[PDB]
Amino acid sequence: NSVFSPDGRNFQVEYAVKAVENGTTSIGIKCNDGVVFAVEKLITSKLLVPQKNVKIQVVDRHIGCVYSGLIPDGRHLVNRGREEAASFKKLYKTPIPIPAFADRLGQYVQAHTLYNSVRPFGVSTIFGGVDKNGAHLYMLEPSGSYWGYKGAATGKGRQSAKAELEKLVDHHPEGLSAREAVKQAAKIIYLAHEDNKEKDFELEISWCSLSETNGLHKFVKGDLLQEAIDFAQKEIN
Amino acid sequence: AGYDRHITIFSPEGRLYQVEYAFKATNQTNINSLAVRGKDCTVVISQKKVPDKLLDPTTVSYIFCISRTIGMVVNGPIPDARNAALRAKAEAAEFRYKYGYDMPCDVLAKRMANLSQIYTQRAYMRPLGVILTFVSVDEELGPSIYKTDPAGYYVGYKATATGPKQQEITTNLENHFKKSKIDHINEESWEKVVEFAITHMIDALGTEFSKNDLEVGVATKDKFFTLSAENIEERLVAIAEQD
Amino acid sequence: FRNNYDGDTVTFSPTGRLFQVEYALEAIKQGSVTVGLRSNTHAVLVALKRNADELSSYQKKIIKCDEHMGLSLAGLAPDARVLSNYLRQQCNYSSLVFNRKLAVERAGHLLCDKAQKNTQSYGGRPYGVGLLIIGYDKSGAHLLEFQPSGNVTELYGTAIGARSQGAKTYLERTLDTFIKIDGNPDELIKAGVEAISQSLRDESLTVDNLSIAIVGKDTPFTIYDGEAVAKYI
Amino acid sequence: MDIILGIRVQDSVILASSKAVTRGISVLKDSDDKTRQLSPHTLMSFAGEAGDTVQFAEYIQANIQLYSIREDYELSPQAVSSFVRQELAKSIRSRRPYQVNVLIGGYDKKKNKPELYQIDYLGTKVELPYGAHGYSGFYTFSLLDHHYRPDMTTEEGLDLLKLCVQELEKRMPMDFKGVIVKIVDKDGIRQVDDFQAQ
Amino acid sequence: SDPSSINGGIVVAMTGKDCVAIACDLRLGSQSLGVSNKFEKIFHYGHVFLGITGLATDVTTLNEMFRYKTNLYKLKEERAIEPETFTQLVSSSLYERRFGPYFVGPVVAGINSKSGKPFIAGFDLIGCIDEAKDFIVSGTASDQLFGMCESLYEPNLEPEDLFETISQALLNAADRDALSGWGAVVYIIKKDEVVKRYLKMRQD
Amino acid sequence: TTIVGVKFNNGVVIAADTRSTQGPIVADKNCAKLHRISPKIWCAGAGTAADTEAVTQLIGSNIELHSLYTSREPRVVSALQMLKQHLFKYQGHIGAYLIVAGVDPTGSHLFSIHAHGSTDVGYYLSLGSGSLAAMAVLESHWKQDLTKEEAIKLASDAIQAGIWNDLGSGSNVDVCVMEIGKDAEYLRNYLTPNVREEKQKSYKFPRGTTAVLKESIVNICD
Amino acid sequence: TIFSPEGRLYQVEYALESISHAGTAIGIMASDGIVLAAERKVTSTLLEQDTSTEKLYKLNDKIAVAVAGLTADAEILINTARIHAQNYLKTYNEDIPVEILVRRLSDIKQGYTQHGGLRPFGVSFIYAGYDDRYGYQLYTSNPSGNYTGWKAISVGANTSAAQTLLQMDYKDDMKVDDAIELALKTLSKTTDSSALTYDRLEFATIRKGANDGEVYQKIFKPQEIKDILVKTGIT
Amino acid sequence: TSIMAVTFKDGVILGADSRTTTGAYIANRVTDKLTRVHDKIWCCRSGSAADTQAIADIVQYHLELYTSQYGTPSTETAASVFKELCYENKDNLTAGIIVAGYDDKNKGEVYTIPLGGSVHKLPYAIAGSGSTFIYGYCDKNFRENMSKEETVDFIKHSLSQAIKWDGSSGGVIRMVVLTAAGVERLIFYPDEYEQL
Amino acid sequence: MTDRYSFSLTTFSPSGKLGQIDYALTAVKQGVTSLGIKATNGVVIATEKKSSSPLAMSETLSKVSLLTPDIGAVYSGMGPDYRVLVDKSRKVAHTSYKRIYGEYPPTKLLVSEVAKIMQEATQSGGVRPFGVSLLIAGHDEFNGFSLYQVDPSGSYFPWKATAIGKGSVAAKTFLEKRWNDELELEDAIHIALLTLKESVEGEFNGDTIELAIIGDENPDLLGYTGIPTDKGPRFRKLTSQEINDRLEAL
Ligand SMILES: [Mg+2]
Ligand SMILES: [Mg+2]
Ligand SMILES: [Mg+2]
Ligand SMILES: [Mg+2]
Ligand SMILES: [Mg+2]
Ligand SMILES: [Mg+2]
Repeated sequence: NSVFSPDGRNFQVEYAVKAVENGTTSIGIKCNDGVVFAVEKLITSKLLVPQKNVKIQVVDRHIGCVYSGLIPDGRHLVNRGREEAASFKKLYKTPIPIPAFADRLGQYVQAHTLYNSVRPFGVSTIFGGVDKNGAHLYMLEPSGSYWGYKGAATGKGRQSAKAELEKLVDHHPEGLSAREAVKQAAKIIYLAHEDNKEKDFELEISWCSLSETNGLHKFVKGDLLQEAIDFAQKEIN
Repeated sequence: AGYDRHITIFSPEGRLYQVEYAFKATNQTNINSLAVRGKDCTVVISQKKVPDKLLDPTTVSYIFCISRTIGMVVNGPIPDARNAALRAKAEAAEFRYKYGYDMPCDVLAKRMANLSQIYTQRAYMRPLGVILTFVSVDEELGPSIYKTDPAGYYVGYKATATGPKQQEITTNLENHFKKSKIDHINEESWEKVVEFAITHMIDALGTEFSKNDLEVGVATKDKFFTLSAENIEERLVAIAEQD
Repeated sequence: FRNNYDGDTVTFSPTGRLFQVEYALEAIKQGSVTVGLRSNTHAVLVALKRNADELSSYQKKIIKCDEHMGLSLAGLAPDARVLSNYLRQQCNYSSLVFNRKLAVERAGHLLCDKAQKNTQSYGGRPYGVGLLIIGYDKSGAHLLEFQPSGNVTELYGTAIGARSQGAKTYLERTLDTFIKIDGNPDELIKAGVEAISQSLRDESLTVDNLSIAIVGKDTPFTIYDGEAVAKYI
Repeated sequence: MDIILGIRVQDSVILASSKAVTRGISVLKDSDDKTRQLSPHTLMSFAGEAGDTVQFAEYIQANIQLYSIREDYELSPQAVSSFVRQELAKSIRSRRPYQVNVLIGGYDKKKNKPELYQIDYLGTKVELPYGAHGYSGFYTFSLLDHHYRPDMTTEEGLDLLKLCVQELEKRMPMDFKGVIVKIVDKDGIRQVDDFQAQ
Repeated sequence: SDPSSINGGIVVAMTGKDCVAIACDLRLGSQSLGVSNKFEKIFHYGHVFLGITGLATDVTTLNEMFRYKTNLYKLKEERAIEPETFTQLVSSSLYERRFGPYFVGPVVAGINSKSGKPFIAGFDLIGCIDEAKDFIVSGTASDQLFGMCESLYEPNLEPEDLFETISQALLNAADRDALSGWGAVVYIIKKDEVVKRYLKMRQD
Repeated sequence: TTIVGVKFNNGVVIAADTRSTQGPIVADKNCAKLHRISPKIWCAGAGTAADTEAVTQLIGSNIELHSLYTSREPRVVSALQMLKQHLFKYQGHIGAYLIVAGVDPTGSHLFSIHAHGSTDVGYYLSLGSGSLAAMAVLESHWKQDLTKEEAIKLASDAIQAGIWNDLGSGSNVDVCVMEIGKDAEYLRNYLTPNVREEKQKSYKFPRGTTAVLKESIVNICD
Repeated sequence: TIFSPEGRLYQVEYALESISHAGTAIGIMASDGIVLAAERKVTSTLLEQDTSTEKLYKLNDKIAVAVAGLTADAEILINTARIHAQNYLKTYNEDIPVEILVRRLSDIKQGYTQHGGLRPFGVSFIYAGYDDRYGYQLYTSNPSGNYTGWKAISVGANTSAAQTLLQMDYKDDMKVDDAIELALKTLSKTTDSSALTYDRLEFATIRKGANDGEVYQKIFKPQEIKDILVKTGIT
Repeated sequence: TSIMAVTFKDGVILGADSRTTTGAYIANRVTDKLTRVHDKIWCCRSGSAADTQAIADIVQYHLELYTSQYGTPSTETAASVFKELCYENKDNLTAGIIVAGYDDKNKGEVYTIPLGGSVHKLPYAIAGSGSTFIYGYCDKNFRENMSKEETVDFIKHSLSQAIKWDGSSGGVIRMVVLTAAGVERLIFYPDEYEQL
Repeated sequence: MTDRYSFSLTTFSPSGKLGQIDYALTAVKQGVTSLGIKATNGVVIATEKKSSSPLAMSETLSKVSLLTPDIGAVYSGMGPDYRVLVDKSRKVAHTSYKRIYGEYPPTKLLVSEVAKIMQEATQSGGVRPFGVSLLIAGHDEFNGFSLYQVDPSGSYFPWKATAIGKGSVAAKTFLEKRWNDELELEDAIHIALLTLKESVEGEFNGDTIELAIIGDENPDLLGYTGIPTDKGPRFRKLTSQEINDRLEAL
């Protein structure tokens, strides 16, 4: 963990990434006024209750988080994010800006790569929301590295998702609506499922849009969820 | 795998391998940077590389605003870089609160070097794989460059450069300062000192830069600020005429 | 790959694996089988108890957590005591402070987070016990599966322990029938006792073998042992 | 209130301590021995606040007994008294101070002299030919200023003590039920069992 | 009542030609009741002299503290503490107990063995240094001591004369204080020798 | 105590009387109330004497260390910030009232500090029981852009106001001048207007006057 | 701190091994005094003899130690020992009895032997002291925390040799002047150098104080050693 | 003490008198009571000078840190930091603070934090011992969206009355103007404002 | 968060060696030569400013440091370890001495304090020894002039003259030949300059050499006047020019 290799690398962090790669694929898409998050839920058995193993987590009221890798580690990171967001709001009154929040997670994750007594986190987290000056999407690696994104993907299906995400940035250089990106998120998740086809899956979408959700994090459900599923099923063939 | 390569204890040769390895980490981003002093300014230039097209270019930076007056460019991985940024910021605020004046560039440098020295000596801390370049126009010392490494070493520079192709740029600058015989760049506007820096990076690395290939930080009397793509594009045009 | 990488819970393997956690998972498979399943009105726990000797008592597998919640254990038993104690406290806190019955889902989240901290601390060890948690709350009947890795999933039914794969295939088959056993406790218990049968290279299951627990709409979580389970064999 | 006298003659130190224990309106006991033997040749008498009085004596007694066994040696009266002063000096600035005044009577073997030490609760120490704590001093000090000689025998000192106790029985407003009288000399510590009507 | 008034006592120090003098009474009382005729209030550590007035438990405790500290000083420095240095040590030791002070009025007297210069100082209970070159007074008859010294004193007295002046100042200040007296002791200090004289005075 | 601090065109001056008292009694007829925080930053105190002397030495020592740590001359605002933060922490129980004055690389400074930890800036200040007498002089004669010579006069006059009219103050005037270019100059007993008149008589005693009970030589060595 | 299958403490044995390479120190106890002599580790002409003490240290007025091992470790222990003596003086108004001070130090050493996982102090001590219970006393202590009493003893290099020579010529009715002579003879015979010169020695006595009834610690100045090196006949 | 802050068309103006007393003695007749905690966030202090200086010093620290990590703080953020300190330490502080600031989004803002540690957002605010005499005058003469020169007049007249009646208030009248244009220090003298 | 090395990282090996101390000493051997020479009326400490780049400004890095007004230090080994030791020594001079006795520590006692800080890095859990050797030169009223060496083990020795680091063995020889007890300070500076010329590769001038003395008081360097019993610091770092003046008459 606190061990540099002779060529300056951190093998433990690199191994933690392998745990991420191993996980379900999750994505985030930035639109002209909000953000969309989507995740693939592997249906191990018919015994799992549909819609009832929620993977996407809210932090404060305006931030959504999705992650791929060791799920428990993601929860540990979100708990911390929530403490860090409550603390910020307590002192400064305003809810935490997204870059501010990103760094809070960033420093916390990095800290877990400094000491021999701890392991790095076994997740990559895609997160963001709407603040005082626009929409923000982030992705945070086990090393504590994070940058802003137009689109982001992690997990097993990350390569095909990135390919689809790269295509969207090229066809829509002037924006892309929240209502559109929700559809597109359903599509990209479906395409990325190609790799994990041996088992069935369930799609979870959530969004935080200035005009569509009033800058608050909301789960996509009902008619909007079904319509996106349709689009994905119809465009897969 | 012997202990003397895993923690910061001495090897029989008297070396600290974890420190040596931390110096290698500094280059893993493949970014070069350089700093020059003007007559009444200090300029840092660092390459900006945005390989992924999914990345938001605006959030990719290795230049930090530490205080109103001090700026810092980092050569190293971003997670360690941001760790050093945060602390320097915290240290800079605390100095002002306790001692009533703005933390000087060299003093913040010394302080951060002292923190680095500790990781050199205590077993449970790893060094940070970064090299910190601190710039400002000090109220007492004038334009200033001070640079700290994973060993806890720091010194002041007339000019300096850091990264994989560090040496090319160093020898370029060394050669210039032999001619001018002075230890700065004789120019009034920071605008022309930014130009000099960009020019001598181009020559030393043999590469042309667009507005998106660069990152500029400028420190003048009582402000340190970074240039936008457009402030840089204007600089690139200015050099193109004559050169 | 397996060599220098299972010393503690604080080391990743080059594959991305945490071996101490996978070894703690192996303590479950060693443990005696137990089954859980639910309809809309009730949730049921059925456990095969194991005796270490013919003169000994069959050791208990079902712990009550609140009037609306309880769990069955498979793996290291002392660990289940530690985890049910914490769960009893979380239930208690929720009643006393908020006058609210703790949601079964939150109980899941809480056990997950506790298990997790022991997959990242040096000098600690992961929990070596699997748990099946049943409850009736403000959204009806619930069943959970807890793994010492921290993974907690909500299911209609499941089984964990030795040879448990039999009962799990059975429930996966019987799904559509048992989910609808509403307003009939004794039929759902029957569907659970019949489910634990598919996991027996052992024998007949006697009146000491057997341990059943039920919770639902107008039934507080209760434990049936010995004499009181006779009518289900 | 409580009577605590000490007189140092030529070959011994004599301690006299009142026998009454009074709580409010009742004399609860009239045979109380306000003394702890610290070592074979060192005796300590005490007076003050109800509980702390015995608690302090027994604490000191434990410590000195520990020292004796550790070193297989008896501390000089001077060293014991210095220890005691330090404990009271510490106590005076503690959360709840010991409110105990003491006399330390000892026979030093290395020197072959008797020694008397007066120490109040503040940790004020002084070596004296004769001493007292509380009000008893206001009567006895003038008497001993007159009648005391440095060369007096143990028997002479007992007569002088008897003269002090008579004065206190005559002039003191409270009934202290007489004294228990103890002698400390080169042969150790012995109690005069007859003094009440001797 | 007042901790500095419980036991009583006085200390005075003066400087003369190539000498210093330090004097104290011998009383230890407990309010009105005189307890001890033999309570000396002056101590020394090498060639440095320290008198202390105030609560007697603190007088004793502080002597033991400064013995302790000067002893350790000598082992480390391989020389005896000098007047000026000791003064600084007394001061910081007192201020260290700022909100729980020793109820004392220390007085330091001595000759610097290197410079041959006579030195006296005084303190308040929290260690504020009184740096007079002529005389320092302390105790329950300090008012009376100030008056005596301010009249009787003159610079550069020869040891034998300084002895008379300091003895007279003490004796007569003591006799106007109900809490002071009962015997007196006077030290005359020269670079080479120190003479100690017990005075004859009213025993009331 | 009377302490004043006066600004002039190229620096700052501070002055004080030389009397310490234990209530009505005068203990030192010529003490020094002017203290050094660092070479060019000086200090005067009223209130608990031990407190002003200590807080001055503690902040003095820490300022020295700070200067060494930073390779810079100490600044008046640093002494100010540290003193005020320390005094505040102790909620007023460190009875230190100070006029701190000096020169540093940023110019010249004059500040007051009160025991509870509040500070103020000004061109002329006074503290102590002679405070009001001195302020009356300062308000009568202060003008903008005093010369060094004028500034010493005005400060010295203000201390005299306190020496003559306030019973808490007396004896001599000490002054410290801190000009921006130069070393600080400490003028001890700058004025001595209170010389004791020769006494009418000599009180030197005929030897043998005092009765001696016994005598012995005291041992110093080992 | 751990035990070996033999019932030995590795780190202690290795600390004692370290000590056997340090310069020899010798203590000899006579009826009217005590001698402490020790050899400085092969130095240089440029070492300041006058202001140096690497082997002989004063603990209080009546007790001293001769050191063998890590000097920096010794200074740690000496300093605490110095404090322990002053605590005792403050508590009892009597100078600490020699054994009590030795036991205390020995216990601090025993501590590092039994818990805390810190390296023991690489130090051996010879204590020379006087008190009014046992008169002149000589004690030894080592990194294990064991201590023993002696009439003559050595620590550091060649203790095997030095002890046999002392056993041979020591007799209970010796005066201090005879004990001085023995100590120097023994060092000279066990040295690993051409000659035992003054610049390589530290010497101290604890005598009955010239003429008094008091006890005096004489730490020999460089010149005084050169004098006593001729008197005894080694020049 | 007489202190006030007033929002107008272009931003916000802080005003204060210059007198500090201990009892009936004026310890300082030229105090600067207008305290900067950020470029364009200022405050006026009332109550214990020790307490409010220590508070102002900590807030300035918090906002400097804030600006290094997250940019420029809103006036609301500044007010929140003050309230946090004042509320959480109410049993050891006598501190009444008026916060006033400017940014391009929210324009001119005023917050008052009285003894208890409560926060109040207001069009204008008055505080200090001298303020009690101007409640009538201010309520009758304040309007929204006043011009700069009008606002300077409103403060000048208001504080002159406060100074006129309260012996604790007095000296010069200081002001700070806070607009997109920048920061402006105003000072008015007795010879002027007394004649109003 | 929290140390997992609560044990000594310096332990005894089967032969009695303390490995980490041994290795730290090797780190000192590789370090640039420094030296000290004691005269009758002063002490001189000198070293070479081995610059890491000609683009660095060598004045911004001082190898010679004032510890107290009458005490200075120079080192060989790891610079960063020196820097922090100097901070700790400056502080300990105040907290353990000046704040107690109102004066600055004498040289042997301050040296003793530094040695304790270094001994502790040799025994405490989770740390390595300091990779440096210091030379501490100072004056005090009662001990006169002194010079001390302090090693990574925490051991110190008083020296008439010594050299540490790279060419220490040759320089120690060169000093035994040249040194006597009648040397004035100017003579000692001259010997210091000569001794250092054998050790130095490139240019040998006042810009590449660092030299300080413990001389007499410089009342001019004090910063104030009017107190006659304060005469100023005896520590004084020689300037580039002052060094060059003594190389022309070399
Ligand atoms: Mg990815
Ligand atoms: Mg480390
Ligand atoms: Mg580590
Ligand atoms: Mg008095
Ligand atoms: Mg009298
Ligand atoms: Mg008014």
